[PDB]
Amino acid sequence: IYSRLLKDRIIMLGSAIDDNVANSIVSQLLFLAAEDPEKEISLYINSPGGSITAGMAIYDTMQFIKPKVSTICIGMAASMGAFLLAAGEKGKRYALPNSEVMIHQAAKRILLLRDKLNKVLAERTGQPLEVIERDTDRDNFKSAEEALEYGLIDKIL
Amino acid sequence: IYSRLLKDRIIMLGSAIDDNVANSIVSQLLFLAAEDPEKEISLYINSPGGSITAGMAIYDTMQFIKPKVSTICIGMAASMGAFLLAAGEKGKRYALPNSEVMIHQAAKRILLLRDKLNKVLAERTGQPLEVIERDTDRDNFKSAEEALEYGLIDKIL
Amino acid sequence: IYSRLLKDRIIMLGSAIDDNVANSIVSQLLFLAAEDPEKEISLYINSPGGSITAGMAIYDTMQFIKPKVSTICIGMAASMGAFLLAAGEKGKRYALPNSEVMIHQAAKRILLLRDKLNKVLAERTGQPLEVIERDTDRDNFKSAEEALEYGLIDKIL
Amino acid sequence: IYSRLLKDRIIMLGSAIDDNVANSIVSQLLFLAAEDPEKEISLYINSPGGSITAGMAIYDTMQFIKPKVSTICIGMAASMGAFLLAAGEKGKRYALPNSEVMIHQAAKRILLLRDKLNKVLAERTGQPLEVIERDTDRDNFKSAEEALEYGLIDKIL
Amino acid sequence: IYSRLLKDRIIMLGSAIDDNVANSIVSQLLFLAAEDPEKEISLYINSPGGSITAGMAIYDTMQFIKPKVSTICIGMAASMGAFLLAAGEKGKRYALPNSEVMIHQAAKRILLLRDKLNKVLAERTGQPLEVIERDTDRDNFKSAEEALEYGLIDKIL
Amino acid sequence: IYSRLLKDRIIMLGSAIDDNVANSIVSQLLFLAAEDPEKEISLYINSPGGSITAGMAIYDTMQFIKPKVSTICIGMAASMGAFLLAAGEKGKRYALPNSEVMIHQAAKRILLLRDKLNKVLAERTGQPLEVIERDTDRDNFKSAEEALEYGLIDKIL
Amino acid sequence: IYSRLLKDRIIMLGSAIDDNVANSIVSQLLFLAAEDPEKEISLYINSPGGSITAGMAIYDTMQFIKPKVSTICIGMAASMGAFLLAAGEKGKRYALPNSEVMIHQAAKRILLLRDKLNKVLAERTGQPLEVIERDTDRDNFKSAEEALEYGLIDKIL
Amino acid sequence: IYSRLLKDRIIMLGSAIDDNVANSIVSQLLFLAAEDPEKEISLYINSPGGSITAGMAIYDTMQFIKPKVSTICIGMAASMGAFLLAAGEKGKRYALPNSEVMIHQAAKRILLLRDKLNKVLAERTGQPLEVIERDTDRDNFKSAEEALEYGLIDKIL
Amino acid sequence: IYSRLLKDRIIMLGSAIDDNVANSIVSQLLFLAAEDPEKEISLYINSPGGSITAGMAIYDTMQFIKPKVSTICIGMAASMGAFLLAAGEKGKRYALPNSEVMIHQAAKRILLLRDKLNKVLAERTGQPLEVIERDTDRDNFKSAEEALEYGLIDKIL
Amino acid sequence: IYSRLLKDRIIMLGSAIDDNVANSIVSQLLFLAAEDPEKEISLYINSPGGSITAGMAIYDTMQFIKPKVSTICIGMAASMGAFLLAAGEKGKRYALPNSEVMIHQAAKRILLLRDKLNKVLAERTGQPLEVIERDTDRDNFKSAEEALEYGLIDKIL
Amino acid sequence: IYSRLLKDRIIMLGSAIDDNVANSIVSQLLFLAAEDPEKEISLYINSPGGSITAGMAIYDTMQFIKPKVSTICIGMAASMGAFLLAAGEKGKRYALPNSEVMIHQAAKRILLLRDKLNKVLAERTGQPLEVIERDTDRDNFKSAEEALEYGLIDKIL
Amino acid sequence: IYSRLLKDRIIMLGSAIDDNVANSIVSQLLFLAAEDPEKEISLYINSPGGSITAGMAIYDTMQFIKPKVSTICIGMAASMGAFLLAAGEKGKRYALPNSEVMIHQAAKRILLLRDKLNKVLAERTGQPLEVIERDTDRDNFKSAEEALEYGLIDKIL
Amino acid sequence: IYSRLLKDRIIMLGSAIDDNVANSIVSQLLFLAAEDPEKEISLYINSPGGSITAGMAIYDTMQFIKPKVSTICIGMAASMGAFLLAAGEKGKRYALPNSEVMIHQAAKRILLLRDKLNKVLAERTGQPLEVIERDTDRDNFKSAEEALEYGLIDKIL
Repeated sequence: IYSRLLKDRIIMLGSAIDDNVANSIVSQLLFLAAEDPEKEISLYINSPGGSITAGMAIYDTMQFIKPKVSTICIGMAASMGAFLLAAGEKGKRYALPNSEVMIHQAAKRILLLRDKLNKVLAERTGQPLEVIERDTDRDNFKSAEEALEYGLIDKIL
Repeated sequence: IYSRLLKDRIIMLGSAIDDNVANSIVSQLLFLAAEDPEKEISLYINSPGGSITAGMAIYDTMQFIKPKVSTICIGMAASMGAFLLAAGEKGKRYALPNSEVMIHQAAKRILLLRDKLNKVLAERTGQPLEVIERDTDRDNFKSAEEALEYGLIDKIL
Repeated sequence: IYSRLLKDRIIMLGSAIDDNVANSIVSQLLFLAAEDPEKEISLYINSPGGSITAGMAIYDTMQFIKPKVSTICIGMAASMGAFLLAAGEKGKRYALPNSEVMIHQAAKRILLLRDKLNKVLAERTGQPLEVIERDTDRDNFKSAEEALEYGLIDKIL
Repeated sequence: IYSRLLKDRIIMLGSAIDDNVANSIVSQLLFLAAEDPEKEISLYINSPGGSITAGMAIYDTMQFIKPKVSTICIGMAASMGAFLLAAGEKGKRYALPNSEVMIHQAAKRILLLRDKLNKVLAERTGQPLEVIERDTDRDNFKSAEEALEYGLIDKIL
Repeated sequence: IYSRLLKDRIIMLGSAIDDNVANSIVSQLLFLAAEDPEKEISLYINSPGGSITAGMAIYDTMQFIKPKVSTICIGMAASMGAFLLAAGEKGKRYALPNSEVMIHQAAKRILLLRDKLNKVLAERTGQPLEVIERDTDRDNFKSAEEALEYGLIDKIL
Repeated sequence: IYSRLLKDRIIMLGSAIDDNVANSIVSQLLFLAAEDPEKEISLYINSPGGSITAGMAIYDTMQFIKPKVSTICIGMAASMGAFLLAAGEKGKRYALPNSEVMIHQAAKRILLLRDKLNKVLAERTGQPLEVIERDTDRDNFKSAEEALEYGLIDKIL
Repeated sequence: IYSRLLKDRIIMLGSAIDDNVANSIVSQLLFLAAEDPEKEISLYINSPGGSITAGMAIYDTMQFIKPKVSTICIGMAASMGAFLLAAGEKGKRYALPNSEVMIHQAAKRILLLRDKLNKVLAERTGQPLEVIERDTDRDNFKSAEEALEYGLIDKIL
Repeated sequence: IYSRLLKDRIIMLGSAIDDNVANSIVSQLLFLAAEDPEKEISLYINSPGGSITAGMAIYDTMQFIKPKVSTICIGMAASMGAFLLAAGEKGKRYALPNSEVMIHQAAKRILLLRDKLNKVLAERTGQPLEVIERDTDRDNFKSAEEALEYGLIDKIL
Repeated sequence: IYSRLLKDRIIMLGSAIDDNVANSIVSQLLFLAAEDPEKEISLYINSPGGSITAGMAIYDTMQFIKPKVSTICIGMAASMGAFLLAAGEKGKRYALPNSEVMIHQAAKRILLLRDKLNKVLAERTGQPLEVIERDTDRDNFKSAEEALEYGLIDKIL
Repeated sequence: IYSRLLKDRIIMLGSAIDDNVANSIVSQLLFLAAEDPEKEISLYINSPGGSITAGMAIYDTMQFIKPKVSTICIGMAASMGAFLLAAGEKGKRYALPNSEVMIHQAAKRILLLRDKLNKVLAERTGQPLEVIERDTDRDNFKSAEEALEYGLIDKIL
Repeated sequence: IYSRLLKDRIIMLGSAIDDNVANSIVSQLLFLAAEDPEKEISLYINSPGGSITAGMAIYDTMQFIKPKVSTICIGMAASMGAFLLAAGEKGKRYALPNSEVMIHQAAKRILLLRDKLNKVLAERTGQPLEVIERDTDRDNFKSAEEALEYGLIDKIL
Repeated sequence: IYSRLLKDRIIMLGSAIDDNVANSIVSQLLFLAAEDPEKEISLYINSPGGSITAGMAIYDTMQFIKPKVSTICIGMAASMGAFLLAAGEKGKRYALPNSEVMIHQAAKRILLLRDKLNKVLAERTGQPLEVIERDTDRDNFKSAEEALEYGLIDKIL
Repeated sequence: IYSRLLKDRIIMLGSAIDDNVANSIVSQLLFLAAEDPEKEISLYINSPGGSITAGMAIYDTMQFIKPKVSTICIGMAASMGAFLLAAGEKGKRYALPNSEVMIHQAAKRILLLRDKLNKVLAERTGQPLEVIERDTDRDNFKSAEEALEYGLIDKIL
């Protein structure tokens, strides 16, 4: 069934996040580039969470091709999918009016990531780092509407 | 087998309810959505129950799209499928004269939904609200006819 | 070894009775429905028995699909699986001269079906109920001819 | 393999005898029926034995159809395929000169088949029932030629 | 891989000898036989041994049909499996100059075969019973050349 | 996917390194030779590490052919994949601005390879030797930029 | 993969050596053979070792056909692959400049092969048999260049 | 646990009845048989079912021993073992006021035995045998006092 | 510790209630009567759930035996342990100031049993009847404090 | 449990007959060898079956020793151990009034032993020979006094 | 070894906290009650995590018995053990200069209990309340040193 | 039992060949030769077969020591082990009138040792050498009486 | 032997370092702590590796108690554990003239620890900090001899 989806340039991502699946999406993204350079694309999500290493693995590639990328959320969305959520163009990041989002987290390597990560997410919104930190270690489930003020999303339908 | 089913425009849902199967239905709903808009679909059920997180993971979708969705019950319809039953169009919610139907049922959020749920059926059914909580916390298996008076459904053959 | 069955439409029902198969049969019955309004089907049987839920689950379906149904028995005809047997049309029921057919058997519910069940099967012939509760609680293997007198069958080759 | 095996109207029966395989042959025997009613077919055997129930399940079915059935034996055939061997048309039961076909073999009905069964083999040739019960209770491996005097077999090669 | 193997009318017999494989060979031999008789066949072998009940399940078959059969050996030609080597036509049984061959080896009937069996293989060559039991009960590996004096072989490249 | 991407002259290498996968890459590398050998190709990477033996197995193969090979890194690159990274042509190899590498690790046979392996990597980057072995045994996760002055990689976007 | 691969006269041999693969390969030799006895075949190798029973199983075949055979090694090559390495025509046995080999490694029959084997390997190259024998239980891993003195091979690119 | 349990002449029988335990239950009886003919013994029950052949292994054993036996019941007296409830003396067979009890069930011997057993109550309980057969074929449970009117039980508590 | 436990005349019961464990319990009680049937006994709990049929295995023993019993609760008591919490000497049933407690739950038998319980607790508590079912059929956890004013418990600590 | 049995000079044999258990029983037999060869023993049985080779492992053993032996049967006497029923003396072989007993069963020796046994029982029963094989080859169950006519049993109870 | 510990009044608690283990502790605890009022058992810890519902079960017991208790920590103290650490006397709660203690975590009940914990530690620490509730949900491993000033620990070594 | 087996110098060896019986022996040979190397030690057998290299672990051990040894057989003197039958004092090797004893079977070693044993039994029996070569390579059973005439056995019973 | 190992104050530590084993070793130290604070103790090692977090669970304890400790090494002294080599008295650290010793290796805190150890050994050995650091971070397996002068050990044997 996943195949027949792909015939009009749509993807799904809901199970979990490892390295094995990570190789699939990148490959999926790469096939879709070499058939046309400009046919718009979307992305649908319903995630539990994930590791840290692949979060850049996808963001770098998404920032790489000829065409653009849109994003959509569904219900639950974790720390990782959140970063993926605010990754397409600014006014193509829709959601649903029942959805939750959260934010949450071989040594000297990683400390570059948690800082590099915040640099992105605190620059697409304008919100400064002081807002980020105390709201990044904790766990408080925002909603659809209040997230818009936070600067993750443009216009719920 | 299923390849021929979808050429007619029909879905099945009868095993149980997790995130895994929940990930599947959405895609099928999304498949036909891009094939045609003038293709009001049906939906059959034989459910034991389910979780809560996917409950408001479908009604979110079913409300949006250009087509409309009828739905039908068979045998035993549980808490979750019930919320799905009285969820499509006003006058396209049929059932059968042998059909058991009943109605019943991180921490800082789940307590919000079952007030959001009960905020639904009081509108669809017209019924008041406190009548729900004495009926929803209890267990009283109803049937075709006597469940009609609540206003879950609209017709039978 | 199923494709050329459904052309020259025929079904088989041979292993046992659970919810899993219960969802399969209904679909095949639904396959023929939207394929033709007239394709009088048959149904061959070899059962050990089953549960109570799927039993009336099917009999309702057989009547919603007014395109007519024929039924045939083989060897051993079990409990509720055999209740299907007389449930088809009155003059399109048949069996074989080597065959047995045996009849016997979440609380307030089930006590109704064993009344609703006998309510049906005693109306096909005109037998009382108390004649049934002598026969249904007990166990006595009958055969082709001696079971005809109870009034299950209409003819035989 | 079993496809082109079957496109020339031929079957195998080699492993053992359960209900699972029993449900399979009946279907094949029914496959060929609706393709042609006069394409008189054959059947090969290499059996260890089996249960009691399906023995009748096949013999009645052979008798139900219009076309004719030929049978052949190979090596071993215990007292469940042997019944099948002497069940096709009289002038079409062949065998081989290296073959051992010797035969030896809820409650209220099991005793009946062993009488109904002996009714056949004796009525097939004309042997009495004591000679039947004398050598049936026991086991003594007869062969190709000496089997012929019983009346099982007509030809050989 | 099989689809092209059986094309050109060639087979292989490579692992071991049970009842399961025994049904596979006969079926193949029959499948070829249902096409053109004049499609002269061959056969290749490499075996560790086998049982006896299937040893005289094939020579029966190989000897009836109109098409002639050629046989070739590889490596270790062990018991029974070797008995087929001499069982083809007299002027085609080739072999290889590296290949060994060993010819060693209910309780009223199995004893008959070891007499039936020796009678064949001695009549094939004209090598009396003295040579048989002297060499059959024992274990002595023979090569290409020295095997030829027994008359197993007829030629070689 | 694999048939779908490989038709576009692309490869992937994501999991880990054994002998079995080593046999697959060569096979892919050889399938793609004969089909238009003027097609320059690529190779994408995401590696945890691996053994030593295949490391040469690919590098020697890469030179045997007529076509040419470009290479790209993603995120994490291990010791061997790094050797692969500096395997292709000069200004036809790239990386990403969020990635890193790492370079560290039947007796005599192993020992020679550490030299020959080190031999190549020093005669590609205009670097001396003690610069290498000193940084080899240790472990220091470098970046995009500082790698470029280390003569591994260039021409990044 | 192997389908569109195997068209162009190529095989692989990567994992290890048992009896099961031994039968699989000979088939591949035979499929290309009767399909086209003109196709100049080739062969590639990578092995840890093997048994002895299958070494002669192939070399007898490799010569038996009409066409020719070329052989190539990569990296590692074991005792059995080595004998196979010197199986093709004198001027079509190449290798790679990073590769090695080794030459090393019921009763009455197995012993003959160790002597039969050495007789081959000397007459193909010319060296006396004792010097050949003398390093045939001594493990001492050789390279590309120093192998050429033995006459194992004839040319590297 | 039971090192002290057998001391005091006490038993428990709580799980089921198969071949394993039946042999074990025996060994408990006659370890005590040697010690005294006067030291009385008790016996407690809680069964969910029971076999048939093993049932006539114990009532046999329970007679022709020196010591005297008493019995006490609990909960759900399933079948067969129950027969054991009526196995001691007319005034040593107690029960409890929440205890229910039911009574239910080669060919030449099995059909013989469940008739022999009825003749055993041609000695004990509800005299009019023809009415012993009236009940055991039926499925309807009983209570303590509702069962006293037969004579299964003699001193309640 | 467990042999030391029973010598202290103390029990623990904290995992679950099935058929297996229930037989272990009944033994322990009477075993304390084995040494002395005049000795005050304790009984502690911490249960997550409970069965139903096994519940009417224990209540009688607690009333059958000679000695007196006291009961104490911990943490979470499901449906059944509450019945046991109110089962002992009146002024000998205690609890802790954290012990949440709740009370919750063939066809001709089961529906009879859960009327015997409603028939009871009004006698032990001293409360009405249909106010029992008014709360027994729902789910609402009652604390320690609000349980005292009910009547379940009478000396807290 | 069993070390106390052996200190009672008593055995049990109730499961089956294979290689494993027979090695145990001889040792149980032989434990008393080191003890006094006085102090006669007993032997109890309940077998569903039995092998043949192990049967002639025990019969001899009973005669080699000095002690005298008696035997007692229970329920069913499958075969081979059964024979052991008639192994002691003509006047120490008791039974019970429900104990059904039946009789039943390399080439060069397996034939030889079922002949050796038939040579025996006529010495123990006193009956002829060719009536033994006439009756042992069939299958038919005989009760106690049905065997007392023969001599298998000598003092019933 | 643990069987010897209880004699030298000491516990270890080092793996985890689930249902099974908790019942050991209570049992391990109260056995030592009567043996001395001034037992003042030690209690050692090294846990990686902790549950929530089982935690309260211990606190009541620890603050129930007549004996006193002292507690000592080792390294990694997860969420719950911290509560359990402070559970003791004001001056008998020691630690080590190497350790790291952290603080971390039915909706009508589960959410309700962490209220009760936050209600407590301000009594043991003397610190305020709502400063707990903001610093408890975050994650910052505090040392031995900086954890003294709160009041968790009362002496060091 | 198993020490009490060792008690009064007795062994059993009845399953198969394993590497662990010398361990069971050297206590005896050392503790008894310390006590008295002349007492009645014994050894019993019942084997289906054995290996060849393990056999030359024991025959030496039975002669390195001072004490004397006797040997007794049961039935299957399978192979190798048997050698052990004739491996004790020449007048202490008994047997039974029921036993089907038989005798049967790197490279530089294994071909040496089956010759070594052939060099022995002529010393223990008294027969020639090359008659052994022809009588062990074959396979024919010999009884007790047929074996005494050789010299394997010296006092029957 | 293991209780006897604990006797005369001896330990072994030879498999690995994980969570389970660390707790035993602690308890082993603690049982010995109670008997005397002065009876010295030994400690032996042979480790293949070692964790990090578990390592800072022991060094404290070995410094905590009153008794002294002396330590001895064997062969492969891996990472972490070894730290324990130099974790006793200044002059009771022996070794063997055959052994090879190595010294090797949340993010906010783990980075504290592998620096915290580097804080130590300049104190335990006496060598400056940076030297310790670089040597510790490479792989350089030192001997007994050359590892003495670093100061890890001060006597050999």
